[PDB]
Amino acid sequence: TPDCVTGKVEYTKYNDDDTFTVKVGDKELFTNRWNLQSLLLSAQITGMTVTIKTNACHNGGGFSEVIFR
Amino acid sequence: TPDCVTGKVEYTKYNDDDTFTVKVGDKELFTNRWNLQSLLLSAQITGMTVTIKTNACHNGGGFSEVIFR
Amino acid sequence: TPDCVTGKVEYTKYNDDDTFTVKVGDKELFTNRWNLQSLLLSAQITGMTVTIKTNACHNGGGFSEVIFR
Amino acid sequence: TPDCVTGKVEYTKYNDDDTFTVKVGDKELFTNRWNLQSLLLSAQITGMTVTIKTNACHNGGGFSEVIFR
Amino acid sequence: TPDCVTGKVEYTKYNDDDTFTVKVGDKELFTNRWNLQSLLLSAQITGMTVTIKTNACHNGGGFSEVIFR
Amino acid sequence: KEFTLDFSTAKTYVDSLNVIRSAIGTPLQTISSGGTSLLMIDDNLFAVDVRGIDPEEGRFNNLRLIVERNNLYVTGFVNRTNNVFYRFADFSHVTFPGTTAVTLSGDSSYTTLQRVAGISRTGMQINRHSLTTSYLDLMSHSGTSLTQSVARAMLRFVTVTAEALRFRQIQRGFRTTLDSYVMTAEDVDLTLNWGRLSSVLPDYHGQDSVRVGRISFGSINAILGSVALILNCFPSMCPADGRVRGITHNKILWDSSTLGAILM
Repeated sequence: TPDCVTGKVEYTKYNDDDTFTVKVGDKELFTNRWNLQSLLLSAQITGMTVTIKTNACHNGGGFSEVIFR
Repeated sequence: TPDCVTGKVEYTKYNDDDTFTVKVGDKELFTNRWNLQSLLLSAQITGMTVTIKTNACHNGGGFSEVIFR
Repeated sequence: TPDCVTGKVEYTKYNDDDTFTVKVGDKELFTNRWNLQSLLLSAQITGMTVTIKTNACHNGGGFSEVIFR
Repeated sequence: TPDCVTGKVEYTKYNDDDTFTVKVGDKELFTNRWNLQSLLLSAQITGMTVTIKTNACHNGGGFSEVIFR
Repeated sequence: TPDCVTGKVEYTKYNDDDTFTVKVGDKELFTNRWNLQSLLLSAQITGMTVTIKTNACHNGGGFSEVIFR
Repeated sequence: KEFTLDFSTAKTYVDSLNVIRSAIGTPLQTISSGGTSLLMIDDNLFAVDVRGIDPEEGRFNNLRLIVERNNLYVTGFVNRTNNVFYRFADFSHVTFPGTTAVTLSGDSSYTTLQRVAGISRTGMQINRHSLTTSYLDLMSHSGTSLTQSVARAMLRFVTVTAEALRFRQIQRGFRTTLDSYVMTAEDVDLTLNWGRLSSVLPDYHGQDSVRVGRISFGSINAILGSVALILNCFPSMCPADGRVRGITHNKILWDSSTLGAILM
């Protein structure tokens, strides 16, 4: 999957429907994998840089694979 | 859902009925999603500012959406 | 449920019957709610002050409600 | 159960078989309890001293009781 | 299972099929266990040194067993 | 308002580095061993005159890096031959007496500098040679753009000047070449952890150990052999209010941010 945004996690949102929304960079992406939830808050809590990789590279696109550096 | 309250986490409460209660601001809402319990306490511990979203925007009001900032 | 003990966790103990003991104040109660296990170890590690609201407020008591401050 | 070893967790092995060894003291002891392994990796990760009580107190020994300081 | 690579974790990456990738040493190896996902994510966050035993000690190798030192 | 950095010897160098820390920051008797103390910094700018890349000759002397006191930001480099100060795009309004200003097309973040120079700090090598080389590409830069050549050279000087200024561990490993340094990953983690260490360290009260993120100190002496100078808590480099606080448990001091992340 191609690279979408790389950066620090601006804010994370836990949705009504049980999907997780992230803002890393200028994109606001989401995922329905219950596993990225706390991996993604951890990342944000500690200020890691995360690359999110996706074909839906735009506000509302969803994601499955991230790199945590 | 609309925003209800926003602020740092005053204290969290594990209840008898297995729900979790958060006091963000002057409001004291609660939730019935298990995944939130961990998220909410790390948010409390570390000092993030969370924004709760619900129409039960009142004391004893329930909630399922959160913004961790 | 009335308040019953308040303070910072002294020691936590996982027992042979899979229940989790907490010594807060001079009380030494226990609980059998799996989710409380983790959370309490975290409150203990971070030095939070907890209030345990129980009716069986005495050594050997059983609890279910906690307020994390 | 007599306390058997006391100290920090020198190391853990997460095996294939889902058995789980820990080395505290001069002993490599295992446990299969529900959640106990998890609670023990946080004790390792953050540096807690723990005491494992047991009568099978010797390498290869099993344990189900553990105090967390 | 023979040792394959001991060292700190450089990056991790959560793939689409749901397996977690860890890079330690000069190898990138992966795993299907959903529990490691997070202990690996924490080893990375705290600079821990870990050994990875696997019979598939090459890039892309899978592993199931870890020892956190 | 201008200190020197004499790269003649490993002594001339450390001796100068000491001159600047002693000059811009006061100690903390709370953190002290063997008569070394942790110094905490305490706004403005000041020049640092680079000098001694080939002591025999004494030729390479018109480099001067402008530095910002409170955060040790390297706002850019002055060209004593023509007095043009080239500032990074994030310091487009910074100015230094006695110079004209010309704004570079890139900002100072490592993210960018590493992007442009096309190199990663982890593993970066540095010796007398590269530093000489690195001085020439800067000296010969005329223009607006932040090119790959100014990029690679600023990665290097920002490293032996501000990184080494802040960290006793990077000066020590680098000092040697002067009498080829490879910047380890361990040295990189440290640079990334300057602001959380600075929020915690003051809480040091005699705990067995200190852990901030991917960094741990086993004793006071380990805190000293690595960290020389800290922030006092031009955007700030400190983390915000109420957030990062050291939390002590079992004689271990932690930064609340890292414990919050590992406990869920």
